[PDB]
Amino acid sequence: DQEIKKLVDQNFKPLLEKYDVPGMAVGVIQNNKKYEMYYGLQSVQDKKAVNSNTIFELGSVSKLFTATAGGYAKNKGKISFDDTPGKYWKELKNTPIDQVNLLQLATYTSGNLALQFPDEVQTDQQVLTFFKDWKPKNPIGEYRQYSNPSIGLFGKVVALSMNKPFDQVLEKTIFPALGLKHSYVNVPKTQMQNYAFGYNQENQPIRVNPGPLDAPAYGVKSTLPDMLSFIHANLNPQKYPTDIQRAINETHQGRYQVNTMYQALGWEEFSYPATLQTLLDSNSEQIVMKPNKVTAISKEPSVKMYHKTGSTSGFGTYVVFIPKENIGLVMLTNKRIPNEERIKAAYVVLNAIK
Ligand SMILES: *[B@]([O])([C]N1[C]=C(C2=[C]S[C]=[C]2)N=N1)OP([O])([O])=O
Repeated sequence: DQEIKKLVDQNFKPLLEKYDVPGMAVGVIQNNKKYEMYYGLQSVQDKKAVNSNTIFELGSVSKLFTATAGGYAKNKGKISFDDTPGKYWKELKNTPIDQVNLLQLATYTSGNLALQFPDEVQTDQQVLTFFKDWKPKNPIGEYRQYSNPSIGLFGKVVALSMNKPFDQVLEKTIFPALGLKHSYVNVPKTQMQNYAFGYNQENQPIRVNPGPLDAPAYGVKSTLPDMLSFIHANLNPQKYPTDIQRAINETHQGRYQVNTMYQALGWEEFSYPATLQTLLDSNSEQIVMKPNKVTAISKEPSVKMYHKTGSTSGFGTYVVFIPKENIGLVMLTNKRIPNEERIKAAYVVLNAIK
């Protein structure tokens, strides 16, 4: 038990000197006990320490909240995953994108959506026009290409289905249901002093810029204690209201496989125990940047683990949990470090406990 601080100090702390990272928060949850380790500074210029109030940008870990919101809407009957976006976004009815179902948008298999929108797309009108003018390339449902606009559109449709803007879906419904007290799409005036600076590869202070459908794709900010509560909810959904319990369980169901990686809703899913290289290969150039033909799930793993990475220009995130061991880990940094280093450090810590 005294083990956990020592393991995090051994495996995470050296990454600060190695990549010149100003600040880091590492959390472990084991048998419903939380451990919070804080290193360095939230702000270099203000000499302000990382602490339990420090707000970090989650980047792509935001996609897990979008997935949870989708699972909540589905199990309340507001949407079906067999529906197409035109059923909710009326101006997309009978357009080519209206042949793609909500699951295919959520799990990046439209067959023609890249990582980013084109830089030129900024306004609400430019976003609509982009989806109106969309045409298929690969057969729909057959090719995974990891995509912000794909899950972004899924998020916008989930919001329309609940008759609230996406920011209010998370801040008024999903975050309260999960018992999160300091998680935001928009950080309010009263919390700006707790919002860390991110640092770019020149160690210049930076925060995420507004972008098209940013909120559902990479737009959430949170604290270490909130993210440990979120991992707690994913490990122990029974303790939570029926609505959010079903939502969470919906995010754990694998939909297809790309070799050893199973794509669930937001979460990446693996057979446990997974080899280090299985976890590293999940975020290789091949999987993250290029199209990959999917297979149906053949081996449905009895014992599963889940992870997700997140990056903004100034922040790095990693979350992993293993239901069978009742254990999980959160890493938040205010400078990006390679995905490899995040996954490897978490692997050694979680394999040395129990
Ligand atoms: B998500 O946050 C996807 N992602 C990364 C970026 C980016 C990093 S630096 C400039 C832009 N934009 N969207 O993280 P990932 O799944 O790649 O870990």
